[PDB]
Amino acid sequence: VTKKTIYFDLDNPNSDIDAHIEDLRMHMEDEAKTGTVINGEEIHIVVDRTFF
Amino acid sequence: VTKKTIYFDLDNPNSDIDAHIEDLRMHMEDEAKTGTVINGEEIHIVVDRTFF
Amino acid sequence: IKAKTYPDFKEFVKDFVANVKAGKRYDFRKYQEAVLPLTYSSPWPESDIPEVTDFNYTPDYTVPFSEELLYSVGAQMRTADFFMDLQYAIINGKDVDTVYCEWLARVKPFSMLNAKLKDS
Repeated sequence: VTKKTIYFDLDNPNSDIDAHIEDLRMHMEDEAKTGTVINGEEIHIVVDRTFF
Repeated sequence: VTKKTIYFDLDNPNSDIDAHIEDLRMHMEDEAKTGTVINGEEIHIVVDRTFF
Repeated sequence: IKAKTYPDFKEFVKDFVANVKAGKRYDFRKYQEAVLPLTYSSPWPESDIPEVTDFNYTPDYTVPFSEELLYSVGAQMRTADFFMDLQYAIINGKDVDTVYCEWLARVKPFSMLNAKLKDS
């Protein structure tokens, strides 16, 4: 499997953060492939100081 | 030890004060070296007239 | 236009028109809330306003209301629309004398901005 990296592009003022969060949820939903319902919002997002 | 000085750069409108306050918090939380958990919110900031 | 370079709106729009006269065009009607600081006395702009190279704006109404007014006195329009209509006037040959912002109170979605226009 290829690692999923999401570029938030927080430097520019016209980066749709909602789209990136939706990408994160959709990737956590589709790629699970466990055969059950997946709640993509039930995740830990651990970030460093610069990203925060 | 070495004294810590934090330059708020209040004259520059683009300086982000939240980062500086967070630096003030994390310096007291990291350099305490007391071996116990540390709350950096209690820091007793005393400020000169012009700085205020 | 770098972020928070101008300490107020009056000095912000002074070099916004000058940039437009130099051939620079701007478009921020889709991300309007991310570039306009609240209150006209705050440093302008809140975030850097990028340039555009495909500025093709044809409004549905006559942008120069009179020969010396961008809108009728008291007309309210979207703030991002004001800059586009102002840019339309400089492109067509109208010069800006004073931008009316003395007693205005709102910058976000709708604002009562006006400009006094001149020939050449």
